[PDB]
Amino acid sequence: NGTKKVGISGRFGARYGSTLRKRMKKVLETQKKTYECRACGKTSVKRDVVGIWTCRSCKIKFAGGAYAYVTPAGTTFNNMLKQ
Amino acid sequence: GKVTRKIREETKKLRNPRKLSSPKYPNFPETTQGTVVDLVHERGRGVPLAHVKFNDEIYSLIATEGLYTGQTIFIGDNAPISIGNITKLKNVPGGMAVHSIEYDYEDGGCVGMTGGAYSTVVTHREETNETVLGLPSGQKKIFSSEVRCIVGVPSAGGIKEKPFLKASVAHYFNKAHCKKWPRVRCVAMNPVDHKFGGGNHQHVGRPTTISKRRPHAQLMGLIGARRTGRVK
RNA sequence: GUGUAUAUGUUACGAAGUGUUGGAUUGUUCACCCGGUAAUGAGGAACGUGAGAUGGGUUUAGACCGUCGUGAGACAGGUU
RNA sequence: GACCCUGUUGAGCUUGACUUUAGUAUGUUUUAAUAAAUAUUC
RNA sequence: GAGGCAGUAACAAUAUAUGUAUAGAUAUAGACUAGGGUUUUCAAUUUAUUGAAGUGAAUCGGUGUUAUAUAAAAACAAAAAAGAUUAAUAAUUCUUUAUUAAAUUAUUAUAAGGUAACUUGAUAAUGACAGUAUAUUUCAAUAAAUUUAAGAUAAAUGAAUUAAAUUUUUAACUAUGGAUUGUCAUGAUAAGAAAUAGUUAAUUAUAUAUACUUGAUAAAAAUAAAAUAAUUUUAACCGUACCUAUACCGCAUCAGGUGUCUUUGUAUCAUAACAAAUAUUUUAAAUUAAAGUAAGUAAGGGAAUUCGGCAAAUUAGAUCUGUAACUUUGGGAUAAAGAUUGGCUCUAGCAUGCUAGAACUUUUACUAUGUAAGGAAUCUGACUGUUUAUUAAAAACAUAGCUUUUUGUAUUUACAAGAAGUGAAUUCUGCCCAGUGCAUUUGUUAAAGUUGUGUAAGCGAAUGUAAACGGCGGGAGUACUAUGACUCUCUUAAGGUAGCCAAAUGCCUCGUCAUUUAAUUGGUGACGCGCAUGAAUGGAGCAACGA
RNA sequence: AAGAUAAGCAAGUUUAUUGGAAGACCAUAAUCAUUCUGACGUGCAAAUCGAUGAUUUAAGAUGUGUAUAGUGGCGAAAG
Ligand SMILES: [Mg+2]
Ligand SMILES: [Mg+2]
Ligand SMILES: [Mg+2]
Ligand SMILES: [Mg+2]
Ligand SMILES: [Mg+2]
Ligand SMILES: [Mg+2]
Ligand SMILES: [Mg+2]
Ligand SMILES: [Mg+2]
Ligand SMILES: [Mg+2]
Ligand SMILES: [Mg+2]
Ligand SMILES: [Mg+2]
Ligand SMILES: [Mg+2]
Ligand SMILES: [Mg+2]
Ligand SMILES: [Mg+2]
Ligand SMILES: [Mg+2]
Ligand SMILES: [Mg+2]
Ligand SMILES: [Mg+2]
Ligand SMILES: [Mg+2]
Ligand SMILES: [Mg+2]
Ligand SMILES: [Mg+2]
Ligand SMILES: [Mg+2]
Ligand SMILES: [Mg+2]
Ligand SMILES: [Mg+2]
Ligand SMILES: [Mg+2]
Ligand SMILES: [Mg+2]
Ligand SMILES: [Mg+2]
Ligand SMILES: [Mg+2]
Ligand SMILES: [Mg+2]
Ligand SMILES: [Mg+2]
Ligand SMILES: [Mg+2]
Ligand SMILES: [Mg+2]
Ligand SMILES: [Mg+2]
Ligand SMILES: [Mg+2]
Ligand SMILES: [Mg+2]
Ligand SMILES: [Mg+2]
Ligand SMILES: [Mg+2]
Ligand SMILES: [Mg+2]
Ligand SMILES: [Mg+2]
Ligand SMILES: [Mg+2]
Ligand SMILES: [Mg+2]
Ligand SMILES: [Mg+2]
Ligand SMILES: [Mg+2]
Ligand SMILES: [Zn+2]
Repeated sequence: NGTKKVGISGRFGARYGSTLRKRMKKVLETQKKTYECRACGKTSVKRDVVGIWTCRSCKIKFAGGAYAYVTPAGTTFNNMLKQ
Repeated sequence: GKVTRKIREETKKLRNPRKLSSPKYPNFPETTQGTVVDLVHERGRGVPLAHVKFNDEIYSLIATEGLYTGQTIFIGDNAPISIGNITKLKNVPGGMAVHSIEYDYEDGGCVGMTGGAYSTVVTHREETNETVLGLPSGQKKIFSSEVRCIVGVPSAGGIKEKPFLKASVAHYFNKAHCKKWPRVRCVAMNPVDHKFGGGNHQHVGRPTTISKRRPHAQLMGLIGARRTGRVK
């Protein structure tokens, strides 16, 4: 609450530039977020390794992207298989 | 002079070369069914591997995009095409994404190994039984059919989004990948160690474009360039 | 002596007894201002004096800019 | 004597100094037999 | 082999009339490994010389397994502790109570019980694996009480000081149940909460449970069975003394260097300092030199000394008010600037040892030890980091960021693997392919072979390429004086655009104007025909940071 | 700094707590070598001593084992 527009990138302090800290705020928001489990339906999916997403309740691992749970190039190739 | 850095790095690779996995899938005559067991992580590479189980035998494979533990996949020359299945090349329609292509039949796999990089199919030619693929590098290569491949985009996403904002982040990258880091520019060196070295100011004094005609120890700089500079 | 009425000067002869002292800028010697007094005179002694001192410049090996040389490199051109 | 000069005395380094060489590119000759097609000379 | 200088420089030098004692003085101390090898202990003769004696293992090390074709006395692995003895060894000798393995004896269950989790002789398990933060207070230690003992005071003291021992519910799972409930924090549940009944355990601080950082996800191999009692000239080979700095290495009894662990009391954040414990140690003079190496104090003036405030001095802990220009909106900031602080006797809160307020009193209170001088500007490097062991710590190197190039037959597979230049962010990156290089494509030129004849790459020519090496002129007239928007003209590959300056880059030069001072070759702000400024051989720019 | 809870005002927005991220700030033991151009300079010493300084959870410090040899090796680059 204490920060006006920096957000999660306030740990870096007053270094590395201005636009380098903008690029950190996009990625670090989607990494630390928790998501819904596709199997059990609960919101407990977290990331622990690059490319591995696992749930706390049902304990089932999912493959995925580096920093997001789903990839924008990953979802377009699901639509063309549905037709 | 002395032996420079480039030749001294290659002979350091003969004393202790780098080690990786090279994962390949088996060959089976008819369509079988297998189950995904677990997902792991290796030292050098970024893309996670997967352990599948065909006929009570556990192999290793590159994980596709949507894959969870306990799912069932099929392997064969005539399997149905969906996410994670492995079929022949002639069955897939034009426009999809495949990520392990063997050059010849009954081989493990050659093309599309890393994470985030995929290829596309552009056509089929019923005369001479050939299909043209679109490589990730951007070049159209003509492939013979009857090779088998896996359907889908590989995992691990776009790693190149966030930068190494610190120097310490790039230290652990090059150390795991067995490369030399940090690197010193060749202008700072004395003229024993490198051809560009020495002088009163830091400058080159020689043209940096070097032909490929010359012998192996003379190759440095931009080797055999067709063009140099910003286009626009 | 005088183009010496007094005051204030200027020139010449004898004379080395005693004085000739404070600061801003520059590595300075030289230079030029402020303040003062009876008057900030010119010089020598291995261009007095480093087993008396200090080490600012000049003058080994690090490094930067400018000019010359295709290059290693150079400069009584400027810096640390 | 490290500065300076002489010696038909040396060494590290560069290059459009003189003389050459590892590597590499391209010819010719050596290359399993068989049948057929095509071209060039007579 | 032996002189002068020369008995000169340079080093060592505690008190007692009677003593195996009473005092003074300096230094923390003790164990495993690497190195040393008899220095250990005793006797005799004067840190010496000779002579004897001394090292005891089924459970303490090695001998065993391996680190992806010779590797571990700190990784892995069958098993013990007290209490005494010798001039010197003691988890090894002796007494007492235990444990492991192998060979021979005596005896025998082949399954019961619970709805369930599970209980009893009734096999097939593992060695085996990052870092940080918080919450538990297990032990242990303090504190209190009690019981035996000790040492001192001219006196006095509700009974002081020292030693030994005795004491001070939670997590999973099962059965009913049908919708709520927890932690210092994040929560958990129709894939069954609270509440009941029950079955397992509670890992001893190098532990348990959670959370957090990562393009780093955190070794190998040898290795397994079980009930009760008994026996043994059954358990091989090697090392077990002593020293941790006057018993190692530096030619030495050298102010240097050398892996790990343990160590008592006061100490209201700690630190610093002092005291315990333990080990060493014997005898010249003195109110008096000069000049040295250290430590102190100073009337009046306050940088006038000097290349330069070099050396020294001032500030400082904690509580309460208060806080600017600038900015990359995070910072600047502990900015700057003020006020308070002892001792004793009480009052008031609840969390019970911490915090506010009040009265009395004095040659007034963090200051024994420890503990930031502050502000305003300019040049250069973005930052944390590294470097010439022994004259250079920096503006040099590195770094993320930006850009160019080669490879689709990689034990590895283009978000990959090799080769180069600039150097965070913001804003920009102008013109030239004539020269030298680089790439692509259709006149001259060797040998060998065939009766004889013919055929190579390369060089040359054409087309692209400057974030490849590099380069980016001069003269004449023309609107009271003055200047030249405008015009003419030699050539060339193109004739320095956006910007910036007597700057770390300007010879003449101590350039011209303003300002800073009593006075300036210094500093800052403006001017430009720039000896010889200028765009990734990067130009312009300062917020944060700087021995 | 994220994350979380309450009390106000009325899609939101002020105030107070809890929490403990960062190549953030400061000290002891340990480490290094800026200044006095201090001491010593046939020295304690073939590079030492004193005061003053810089440094802190990491691109750190250190024991042992295996690999790299002289026209050769290693190098955050000073020959
Ligand atoms: Mg250099
Ligand atoms: Mg060379
Ligand atoms: Mg440069
Ligand atoms: Mg003279
Ligand atoms: Mg003289
Ligand atoms: Mg002298
Ligand atoms: Mg003299
Ligand atoms: Mg000097
Ligand atoms: Mg040049
Ligand atoms: Mg010079
Ligand atoms: Mg001659
Ligand atoms: Mg020679
Ligand atoms: Mg003496
Ligand atoms: Mg003896
Ligand atoms: Mg003993
Ligand atoms: Mg004993
Ligand atoms: Mg012993
Ligand atoms: Mg012993
Ligand atoms: Mg030792
Ligand atoms: Mg010693
Ligand atoms: Mg005296
Ligand atoms: Mg005084
Ligand atoms: Mg006074
Ligand atoms: Mg002065
Ligand atoms: Mg003076
Ligand atoms: Mg000082
Ligand atoms: Mg008071
Ligand atoms: Mg720096
Ligand atoms: Mg040095
Ligand atoms: Mg430094
Ligand atoms: Mg130094
Ligand atoms: Mg640099
Ligand atoms: Mg930049
Ligand atoms: Mg050209
Ligand atoms: Mg062009
Ligand atoms: Mg111009
Ligand atoms: Mg400038
Ligand atoms: Mg002036
Ligand atoms: Mg820090
Ligand atoms: Mg000195
Ligand atoms: Mg050898
Ligand atoms: Mg040099
Ligand atoms: Zn789930």
